[PDB]
Amino acid sequence: KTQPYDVYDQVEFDVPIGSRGDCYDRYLCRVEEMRQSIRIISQCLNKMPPGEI
Amino acid sequence: XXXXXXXXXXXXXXXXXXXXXXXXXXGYSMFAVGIGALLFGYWSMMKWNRERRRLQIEDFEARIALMPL
Repeated sequence: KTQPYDVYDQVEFDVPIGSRGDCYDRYLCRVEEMRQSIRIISQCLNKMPPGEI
Repeated sequence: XXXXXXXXXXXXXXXXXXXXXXXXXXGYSMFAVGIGALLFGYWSMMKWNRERRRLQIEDFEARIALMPL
């Protein structure tokens, strides 16, 4: 969200942040990353301008 | 004519959908079947032990009846 690399902020991102610094909540956010990652891949399929490689 | 990779989304695969939901068990209803099986369990078992008593006294009666033994 802070530093764009190649066409960012235009794609909708969801970042999971917990509360406790234990191993379980540090695992839950990784699965929550995985469920909120297809949103980016679907938006990548939605926006594809044909041109140079 | 230029031919490149075409874009297709259609249904968008549904971005983050919950699949985990409460099924079969509710909470209080499971205890009615759980403890209900226990109360049915003891009542069925103890009636057989009362039927065992019919055999029990009759088994020991054979020893009393047999004196030439």
